[PDB]
Amino acid sequence: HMLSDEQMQIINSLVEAHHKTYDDSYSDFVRFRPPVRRLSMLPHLADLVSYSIQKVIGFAKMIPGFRDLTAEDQIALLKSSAIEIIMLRSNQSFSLEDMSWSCGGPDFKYCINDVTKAGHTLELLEPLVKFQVGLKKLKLHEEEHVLLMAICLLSPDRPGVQDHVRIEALQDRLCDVLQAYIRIQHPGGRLLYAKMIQKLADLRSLNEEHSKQYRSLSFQPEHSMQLTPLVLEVFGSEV
Amino acid sequence: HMLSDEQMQIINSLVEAHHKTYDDSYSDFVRFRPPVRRLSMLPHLADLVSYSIQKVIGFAKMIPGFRDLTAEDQIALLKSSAIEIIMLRSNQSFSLEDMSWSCGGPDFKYCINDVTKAGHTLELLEPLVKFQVGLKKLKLHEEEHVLLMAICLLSPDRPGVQDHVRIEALQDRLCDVLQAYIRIQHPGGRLLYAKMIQKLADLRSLNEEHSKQYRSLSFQPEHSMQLTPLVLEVFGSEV
Amino acid sequence: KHKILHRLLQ
Amino acid sequence: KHKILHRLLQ
Ligand SMILES: CCC(CC)(c1ccc(OCC(=O)NO)c(C)c1)c1ccc(OC[C@@H](O)C(C)(C)C)c(C)c1
Ligand SMILES: CCC(CC)(c1ccc(OCC(=O)NO)c(C)c1)c1ccc(OC[C@@H](O)C(C)(C)C)c(C)c1
Repeated sequence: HMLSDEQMQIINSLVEAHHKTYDDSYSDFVRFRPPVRRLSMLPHLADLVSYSIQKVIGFAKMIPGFRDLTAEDQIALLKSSAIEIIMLRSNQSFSLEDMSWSCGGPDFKYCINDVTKAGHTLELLEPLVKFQVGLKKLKLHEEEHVLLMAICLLSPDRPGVQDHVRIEALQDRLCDVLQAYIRIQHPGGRLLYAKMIQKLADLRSLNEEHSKQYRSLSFQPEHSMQLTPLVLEVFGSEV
Repeated sequence: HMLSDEQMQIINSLVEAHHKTYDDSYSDFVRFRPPVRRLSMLPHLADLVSYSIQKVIGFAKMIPGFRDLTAEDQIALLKSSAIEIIMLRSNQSFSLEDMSWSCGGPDFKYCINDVTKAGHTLELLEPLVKFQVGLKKLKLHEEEHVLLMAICLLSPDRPGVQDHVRIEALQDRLCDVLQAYIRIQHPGGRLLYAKMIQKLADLRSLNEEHSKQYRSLSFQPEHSMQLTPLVLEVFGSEV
Repeated sequence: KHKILHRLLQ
Repeated sequence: KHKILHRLLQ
């Protein structure tokens, strides 16, 4: 069997949107408040995360069907999935040799200890690193990686989602594409799809744990004041 | 004539509070989002200003009588005078040779053009530089400079001020101290006091113009998102 | 309010 | 709200 046009156009659109919103040179990191090794890494990681949110939004607006939803639904999907999309795109810089994220220079090489200095515990970081490694091992093609992100961001089962029917249809179509592609263009990817869908489940638990820890941080003004206006908006609960 | 104890203790308290909240090495500037020469200087100047607000608050809490006021009054005084206090403390780094503010390295040497890249017009910057130069020329002693800042921050004629009577008394006492000191310890300072009080009037106009221009900036989310949570709170109108 | 997100979503 | 200012004013 083979893939159809309006199915391959979807893959080309997503791949191009990812390239348009993911800087391989990481040349914007020098513009963030510098990293410093109470919670010394918060300023830098807050800027890193704020900047990633902007990228995720740019990516989302290019997912076919996303721009047609209501602003309320677009926001509901972004706010509830943003951290999961960030965690997925960060895998691109994850390294199985040092279990860290390397983004250009040694200054921008994040260890599990660095995130700790941003207010997080191993309760989150442990499962997170485990997730990164598991995903890194699936050796996804750029096409599957980008499809996984679009499928994640287009989940109708998120709090605040209104037009659950139209979003269910957009995500179903993205799922077919991923299934067809793995079956046709990924030699040895017999069990891949199920393992990918499994990764979305893992993300739900990480999202849940990240939200708790973030809530704790946002309730302490000496820490929340270190965050950016975009981070406070997206991770805030003032919907 | 000579100065009394509880009048000299006031001067020692203010001078010490200023030293405790004003870093002569400017070693914290490297922690701000780096300067970049639409509104390229906004990230850096927003961090500079956010950091100065924190210093002004630290200074205010050490002004005798300030910590006893109501939280509402302390906040009302801080929000309405913060920019004026920032402008006064920045004169310490102002240079009459280059009409710029020099804070350590060449990276942290601010020109009137830099502020322009933070969203401001000559409508403000012109009077501002003129103010800086006029004040720089008064060649104030550290004692008068610090007294001028405390007198400015303890002005009862600010919107939101409730206990206008107690604040009027705190500022009157600070004014006597400044008058006595100039008369007793400042050879040639016959006309100084009036020129200093004149500088507070000038600050009112700068504050007024700065507020307009800031309001314009805060209404555009692509710009307000570059600000910090503390700057948004202090310069915001959500009292 | 989400004014930043609205602006960014164009 | 001024939660940051309150915190900073101790
Ligand atoms: C340092 C590791 C990580 C991992 C997902 C990250 C985020 C974005 C990244 O960039 C990838 C990319 O494409 N960007 O456009 C890269 C490489 C890594 C992270 C960062 C901050 C964190 O904690 C942060 C949050 O909890 C706060 C600061 C409170 C909001 C947590 C829990 C994890
Ligand atoms: C670059 C000059 C200046 C002058 C008062 C400044 C502020 C604080 C400083 O540090 C002195 C000190 O002791 N700090 O603790 C120094 C040396 C200079 C400034 C900076 C930003 C500005 O515009 C900024 C605001 O309008 C925004 C960004 C929107 C809030 C304006 C109009 C002026």
